[PDB]
Amino acid sequence: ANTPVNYQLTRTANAIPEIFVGGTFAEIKQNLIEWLNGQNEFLDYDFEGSRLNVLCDLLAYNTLYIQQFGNAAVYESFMRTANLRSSVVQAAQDNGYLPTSKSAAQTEIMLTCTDALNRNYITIPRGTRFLAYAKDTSVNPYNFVSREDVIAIRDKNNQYFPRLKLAQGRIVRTEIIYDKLTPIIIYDKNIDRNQVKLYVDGAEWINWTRKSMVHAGSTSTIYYMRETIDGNTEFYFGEGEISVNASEGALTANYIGGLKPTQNSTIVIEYISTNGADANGAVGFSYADTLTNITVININENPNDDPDFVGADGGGDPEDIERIRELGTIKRETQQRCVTATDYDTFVSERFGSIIQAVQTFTDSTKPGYAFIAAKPKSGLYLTTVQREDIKNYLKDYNLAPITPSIISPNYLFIKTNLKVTYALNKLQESEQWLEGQIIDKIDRYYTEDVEIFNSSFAKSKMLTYVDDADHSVIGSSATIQMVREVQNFYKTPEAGIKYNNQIKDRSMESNTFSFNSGRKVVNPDTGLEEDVLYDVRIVSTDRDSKGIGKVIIGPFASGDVTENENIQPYTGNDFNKLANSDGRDKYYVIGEINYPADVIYWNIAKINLTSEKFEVQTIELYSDPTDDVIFTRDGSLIVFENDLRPQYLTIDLEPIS
Amino acid sequence: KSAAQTEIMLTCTDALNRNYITIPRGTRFLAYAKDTSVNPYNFVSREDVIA
Repeated sequence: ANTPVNYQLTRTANAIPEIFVGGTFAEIKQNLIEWLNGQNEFLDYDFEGSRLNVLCDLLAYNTLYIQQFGNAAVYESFMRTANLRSSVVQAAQDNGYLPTSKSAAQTEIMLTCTDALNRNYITIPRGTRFLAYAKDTSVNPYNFVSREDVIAIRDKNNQYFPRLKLAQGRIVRTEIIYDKLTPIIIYDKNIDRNQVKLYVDGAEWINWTRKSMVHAGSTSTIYYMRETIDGNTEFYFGEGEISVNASEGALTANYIGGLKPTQNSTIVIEYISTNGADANGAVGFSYADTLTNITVININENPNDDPDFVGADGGGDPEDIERIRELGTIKRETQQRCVTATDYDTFVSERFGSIIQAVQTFTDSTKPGYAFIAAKPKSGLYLTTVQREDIKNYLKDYNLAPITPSIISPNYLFIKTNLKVTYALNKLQESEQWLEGQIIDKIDRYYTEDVEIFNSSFAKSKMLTYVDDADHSVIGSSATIQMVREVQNFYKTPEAGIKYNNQIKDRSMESNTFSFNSGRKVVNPDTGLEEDVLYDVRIVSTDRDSKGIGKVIIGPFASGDVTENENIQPYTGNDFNKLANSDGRDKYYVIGEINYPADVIYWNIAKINLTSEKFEVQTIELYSDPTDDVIFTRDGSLIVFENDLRPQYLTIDLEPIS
Repeated sequence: KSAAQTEIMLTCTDALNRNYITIPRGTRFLAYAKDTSVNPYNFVSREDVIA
């Protein structure tokens, strides 16, 4: 049982050559005090004689003074032992992967605008800026600028919408005369290397490195980045044989490194510094820069709706040492082109790393040719379809040819909770309400501290610890969870059904109430025709049955709603839970069945023959209460904290106490 | 000399309609001495109180 051993594994989890380890001074002396002892020159001198002792005592002080220099450098010297972050990037940058500066809040708009000139084609030139208030705050909009040129066909009726996508900040372009001996610094903070583009005289060069990088451009066009230890970015390009080497495709051969400069190739670069990570979820937009003859009659948010979405994107801290540290090793491991699934993990982690807290690369053995991806928008659970499309194509750049990237947000276990938390009034002068605003931070803290990381077993209580930890003037804290999944088809279970991975109490399997259109007719004075009647139902589990099974009981039905079949009967069992309706309609059918041990849950509404369309809503939320304390996750099913988008899943009651 | 001391209850509507306002320690009130309104005698909230 557990782990038997033969002298197994190696050297803890990770190398500590540990001659380097800083020890306690006294011990350091204690070691060294021995050192001077046994020294052939004198075996006589007693060190515990306080006279020599303090003298030797001093040697250690310097020796300790000097050691942490010698030791820390090693931690520094070796990535993943590097304690300095600007260290970490260096080896990472060296490994062929860099962390980036905060990455502009980005979005798309379509806007319908009439040109006053009625020309066939207007362009939106790159660099028109728009304003967006951050969510719920109009005090200031966040400026953001047209990413690139875009033109639009004038539709007939003369009004036509262009569409374009938007990153946040201001276009900031600077020309520089290049010179042989000189650094090329941008001292700009809020810079992000991903929105950095430049022009040598004329044509654009790309840092090969995550811009294009496979095109006929022959690599003569190129340059690099680097991070000044200061925190500002300096430019770099390869000098001399800037292409691979020698003669290559040219018949004349000789040597070209470019950028002599003398004055040649005056370098003009163009970039956006940004306020980002603060701008996420900026919904209200403005058209903040006018053009000749173009007038936006409407700017309408979010083409191709998710439908659940927020304003902009992006931003970023930028920096985290933990996600960055090991990571580049995989990029150090992998080549540029992404090959391995985790190579697709780490590669995706490069670009939209600030978009994605966690990305799950996997194959679905069913569909080959598709790279199946489960990622965290980290602002939310759902990358807007353009993002999905966006990184996809960009990702798709690095990939095996027949392979296709396929990104889907996996299903998400939802933890539906009412919280009961007590505090002493007197104990806190601070505004009660804001306390709730406090805890509501510290709740996701645990998540971000834990749950999204591994998507392992989830501890309710352990979560409640930190929210307990919040005010310390909180007297007590309580909560109750309802494990919640969302369903895409009310009508038919997914083939495999649905499983909780987690034991639930019998009969504690619930669902959402929802109306149902019933063909029967309603008329009321002044109402007139009134279509027909519709009432609501919900999905009900019957009791546990022997062999841990249950049959899915449909919501209550009025008489004549469902054509009665000799096969299908009103379940009309004693047990099954029932909502209380004004109808008193007692017709209940089995639409399907479950078993509690397997946690697997199936039904089909084809069973009851009831028409899909006589239901109004396509998706229903799923309610259940796991009998077990902690929540287990397996695959693609992860508990997560999104309160803002889905507050009804998170509720907190506040108990004032004197 | 030991400050003239009293208690008040006062009914006050919060414009904000928050559940609990405090009266922070140190809000000052005026009281005319008996029969003389020429000057009130300032006096101050002794301590915080919430309602």
